[PDB]
Amino acid sequence: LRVGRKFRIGRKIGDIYHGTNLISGEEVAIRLESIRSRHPQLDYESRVYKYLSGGVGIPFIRWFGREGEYNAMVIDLLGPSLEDLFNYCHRKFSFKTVIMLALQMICRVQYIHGRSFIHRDIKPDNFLMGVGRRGSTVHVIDFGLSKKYRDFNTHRHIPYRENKSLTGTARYASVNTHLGIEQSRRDDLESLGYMLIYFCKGSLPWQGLKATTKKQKYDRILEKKLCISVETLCAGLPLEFSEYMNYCRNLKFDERPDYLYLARLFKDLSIKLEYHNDHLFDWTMLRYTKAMVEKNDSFNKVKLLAMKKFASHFHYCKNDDKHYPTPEEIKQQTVQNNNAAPELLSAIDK
Ligand SMILES: Nc1ncnc2c1ncn2[C@@H]1O[C@H](COP(=O)(O)OP(=O)(O)O)[C@@H](O)[C@H]1O
Repeated sequence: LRVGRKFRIGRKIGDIYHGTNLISGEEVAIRLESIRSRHPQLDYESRVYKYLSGGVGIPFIRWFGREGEYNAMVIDLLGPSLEDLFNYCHRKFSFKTVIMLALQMICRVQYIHGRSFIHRDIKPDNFLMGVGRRGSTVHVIDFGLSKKYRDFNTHRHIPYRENKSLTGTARYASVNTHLGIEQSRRDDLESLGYMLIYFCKGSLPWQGLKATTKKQKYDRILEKKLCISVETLCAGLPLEFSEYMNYCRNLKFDERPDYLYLARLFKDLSIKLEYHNDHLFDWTMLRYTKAMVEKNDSFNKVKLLAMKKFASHFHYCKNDDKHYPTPEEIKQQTVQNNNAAPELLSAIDK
């Protein structure tokens, strides 16, 4: 079970495994693919990782190639995905966490696009926090569906094309992806927009649909994405979220996104909400509070204490809201958070 010269395959995670550099003892991750795969992808994915190497929050690939009857890829060991953490937090994130996530993910996408690639599978499962002290950094994974959208030298954009079949995940797919249009930079950013809204509101209104065929499900999703107003979609969110969505839906096919303009939506908002970009995420504070306590109902209790102790960090979308709340309206929740409630309030101060 040796890979390259110095890496040993350990337990499954997991065709991805824990691994170990035998010289240094560093824990890594190791992805295997059979050379009898009908649809090889790992060599392509390795090569994209390698071309993207050096960008912030891009997993660093340590080794890749053929080993025995496997293609193998040795890469940084990362932590939980955003979908895992979303579940850990019972499927809603605070505005602060979504903002801090948005700021990092926009930079990740900007970096990838600046290397002439589009990801094409932007979704919560494909962003992981680092392990340990790197838990503060959002990383991007799974480049198997990525694609070069312009020439490396001339920056000549790939041609406008129609009739493409949907790839990959319908829930976060852009409207133009549903319509069969060649994906480009705008579509990565639109998907990231659906994620942000999903994180804030707890769901997207086209989840849980059923149909008689694959195509019919996709089209029922498309109709909701097309026919729902941005106001309904973004109900209860500060205006920045609908402006982000409106911006992505208006980008032309070959158009260079103004990434700084989009980052400024969230950075300017963070300042108005009095959030420091301190990488203190919802899970970080929930996990910490539970640690102190232990010295679904149980979670609700931990959460109540966390939101009391960290009253100015935990502001949530109210899904009954029909309007976009102002920052002052959102910050009223700090007062409510401190107004909640003996031996437990004592332990929390401690
Ligand atoms: N570099 C990495 N370090 C640690 N875990 C990873 C890494 N890359 C992917 N994972 C995790 O390994 C698990 C198995 O991944 P995989 O089965 O390929 O994803 P999926 O089940 O969505 O197809 C996932 O939970 C994913 O978050």
